[PDB]
Amino acid sequence: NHMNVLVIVDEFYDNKYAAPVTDIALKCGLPTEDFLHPSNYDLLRLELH
Amino acid sequence: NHMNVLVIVDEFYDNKYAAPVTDIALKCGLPTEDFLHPSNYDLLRLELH
Amino acid sequence: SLAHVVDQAVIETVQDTAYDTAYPAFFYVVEAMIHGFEEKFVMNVPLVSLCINTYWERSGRLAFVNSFSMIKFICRHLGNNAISKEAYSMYRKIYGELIALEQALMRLAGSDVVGDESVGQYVCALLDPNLLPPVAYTDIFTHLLTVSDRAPQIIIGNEVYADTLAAPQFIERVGNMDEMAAQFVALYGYRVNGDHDHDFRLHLGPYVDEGHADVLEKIFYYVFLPTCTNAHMCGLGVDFQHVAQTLAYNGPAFSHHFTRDEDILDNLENGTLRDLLEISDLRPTVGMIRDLSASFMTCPTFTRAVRVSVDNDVTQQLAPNPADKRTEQTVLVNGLVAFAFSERTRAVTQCLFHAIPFHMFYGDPRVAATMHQDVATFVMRNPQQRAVEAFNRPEQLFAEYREWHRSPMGKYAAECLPSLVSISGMTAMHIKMSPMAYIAQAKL
Amino acid sequence: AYNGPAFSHHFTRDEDILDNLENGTLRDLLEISDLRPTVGMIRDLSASFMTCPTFTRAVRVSVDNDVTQQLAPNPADKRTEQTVLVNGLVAFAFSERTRAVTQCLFHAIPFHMFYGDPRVAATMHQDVATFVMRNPQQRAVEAFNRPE
Amino acid sequence: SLAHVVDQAVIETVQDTAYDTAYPAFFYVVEAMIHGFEEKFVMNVPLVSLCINTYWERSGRLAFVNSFSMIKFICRHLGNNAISKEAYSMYRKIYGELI
Amino acid sequence: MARRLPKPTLQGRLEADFPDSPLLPKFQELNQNNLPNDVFREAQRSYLVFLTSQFCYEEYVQRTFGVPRRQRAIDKR
Amino acid sequence: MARRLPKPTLQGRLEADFPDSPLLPKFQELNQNNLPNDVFREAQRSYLVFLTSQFCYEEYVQRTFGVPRRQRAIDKR
Repeated sequence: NHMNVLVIVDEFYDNKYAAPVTDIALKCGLPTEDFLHPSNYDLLRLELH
Repeated sequence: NHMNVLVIVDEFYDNKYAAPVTDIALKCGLPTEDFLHPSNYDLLRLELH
Repeated sequence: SLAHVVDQAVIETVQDTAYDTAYPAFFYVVEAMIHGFEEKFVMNVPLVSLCINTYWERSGRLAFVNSFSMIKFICRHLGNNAISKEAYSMYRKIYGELIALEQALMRLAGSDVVGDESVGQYVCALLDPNLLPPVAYTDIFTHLLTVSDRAPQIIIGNEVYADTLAAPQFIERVGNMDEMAAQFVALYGYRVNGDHDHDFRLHLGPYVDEGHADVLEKIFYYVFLPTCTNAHMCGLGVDFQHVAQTLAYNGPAFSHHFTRDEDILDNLENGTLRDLLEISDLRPTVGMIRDLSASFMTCPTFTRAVRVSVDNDVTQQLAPNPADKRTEQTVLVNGLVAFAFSERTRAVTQCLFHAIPFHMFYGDPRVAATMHQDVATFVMRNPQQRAVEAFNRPEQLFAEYREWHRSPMGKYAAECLPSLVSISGMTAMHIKMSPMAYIAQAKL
Repeated sequence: AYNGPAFSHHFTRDEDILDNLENGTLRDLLEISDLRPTVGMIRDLSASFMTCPTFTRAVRVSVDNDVTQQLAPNPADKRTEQTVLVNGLVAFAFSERTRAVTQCLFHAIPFHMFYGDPRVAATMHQDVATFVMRNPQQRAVEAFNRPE
Repeated sequence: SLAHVVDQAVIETVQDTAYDTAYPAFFYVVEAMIHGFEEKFVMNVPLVSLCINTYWERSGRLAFVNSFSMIKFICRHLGNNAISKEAYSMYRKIYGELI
Repeated sequence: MARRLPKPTLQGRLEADFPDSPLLPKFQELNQNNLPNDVFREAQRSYLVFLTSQFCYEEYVQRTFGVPRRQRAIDKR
Repeated sequence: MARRLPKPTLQGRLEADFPDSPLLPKFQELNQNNLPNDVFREAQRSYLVFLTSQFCYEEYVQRTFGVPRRQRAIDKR
């Protein structure tokens, strides 16, 4: 609602704990063979296209 | 008919909306392999001599 | 058949400017203050000439790499005598390379057209005018509302914006500086007697149609700078009235006694301005700082953020969801992106500036952790966020999926080499993966 | 000629120009280049106005081809033709700061295959430039479109 | 069996002059007053001296590459101690190339 | 939810002490009808910013006019 | 005459100015007579340009000629 970006940055970064990580953050950090190894079934489940 | 060149430039370039491109201006764009490919049969039809 | 005008040594020069832990913050404030107008920069030509001269001779580096408009200004005029001749060449090679990549993309674009419009819009995201560059000082938004066929909805806070006719009721134009001579007091009284919180109004100067359309600014912000810095830059918010209270409440500014041409550091009273000048190691004359004080009338009140949301082209539009037919983006209004600050610099600089995370190239944990204590304690208490891909930015500002530049772009740019072949690779990744773009690829 | 320092008989020949030049095209034109010529040099340039020719023109020379290449059904196909620019010069691309100064005195004529260039002719005319901005595929020199 | 008289550096110089954004426009006025007459170049030589000299000093680039007549006149009429040798060698080698 | 930034440290009450200028009588017009004294000094500071910037812009406009012909014809003789 | 480039920015009043040129009485031969104001003013400015250019070429002609042997022979004593 409000225009002020100062409080936008502050209230998101005021008090934080263990922080979420997205899917493609981990889809871009693995090498080829470790990705294609069948121990990351999550990532191979969600890269169909 | 009239001698002044500035009128000739401005009257041609003032309100033109479209750009026609000639034959050889399209022939010089293409590489050899696509030029011989039969997708382009309009341009290839007129390279007889 | 592109040949790179630019050279490797100038890219190493830009890289050395990118990792400068002694970057002069006063020049950075001046950069924030002109904000990309021709007339405002002709207000301040001899100051920035002194700035570039002294920073180029004192160490082998140049400032003002950051903002594109200051680059185009320095390339366009002044030059010649005031700055050193070698320091002009870096800027010339940057601007020439930015020109040459455009004809490279145009040659990769086809000569043939679908209908009236050109097909380079479908081939390259850079050539595509639906995309917007991050820093906006000219009114790109109304122009994009005109030219874009597919519905370009603009979000300002709560309020949508989709009609050109709404341009008075949602946008306040900034008048030209000579014209606003009657309305200076009405511009100023809005600060005291108007609330800028939940304003929903955007104060913007006039757009300029001059040349090169939009391709150059896009290739400069999205190709050259993320490569040359390893993408270590963040968005900046500026509190302008505090900057005016620094410069204008100065002792020589009141002074009938103190002359036009003297060293301000001889006769300053102790303050944040003196400390900024000494850390920035540059003695300015009084008339320069009075010009920078005079520029406050026309410059805007505060920084803002804007969401741009444009429907896809007809090649890739197919989706079961209406919300997934449309691709979303951010534009920073009256703010500027940022190299890393020094730790000593953030003691007086914090009263002027604040951090903004932005899209993947311009959202960085180290620079934003430099600007705030909260971001610093966050990144310290959680070091895994130190990489660009993991770092969590607000939903109020940022979303990874609904964008043009995703995470692997930034991951490529972080470990990117300063070679110009990497410039070519960064350019080559911008192909839209469209069916007719595959024809364009099959040609070459 | 109309400058004033070149006008006044009282002012000395050898002296620099910019100590007395008033706001106008000479101040901007020299301030772009930061060139200080002496006043009598500008006087000798002002002396050129006697045999200074009139406006630039375009003249088309149409000749028959070679006699080895003479064979054709059409006699008009035999001629090959070329347009020579009379009293005019060829030039590089202008700056945009210098455009507002040079616009008073100079105008573009794209007339030859090597000399018909979009980035150079785009600076000189706003019409050519806006035409380029509307469809950017004109930026090719081979596809660039000139008056008939 | 030709041997070239111009090296790659002077071609780089001329290419740089081509791609100059800040080419001094006042030179064109000079060219407009010259317009390919011998006698008027002999009249206006102490101005083209200063023009060539100052643009050679401000950048490594050189001036007056536009018309053949100007380069012909600079190769012919100068021949003096005053104009810098390095600038003169460029025009000399270009005319030697055409020869 | 309005916490923008604090003031950068500067000299207190400089314009009351140091100058005697044309800015002083226009400064005399300013009044404190409602606001607290610290907020009054803040708005006073912004108003002094506004006045000094007015004056510097006017001096620049005076500089922009340049040099006339007839004055040079008078004195340079 | 159909389309001309716009007139270059120049300072005016070079005719009625303080410096006095010997060409000025011959310039008094031209009169408005038929013409409107602005046309005649710019036409007479162009005519003064032609006069000053003629004067410059005449002075250059007199300048170029050289120095006689007899004057340098008198320059002994």
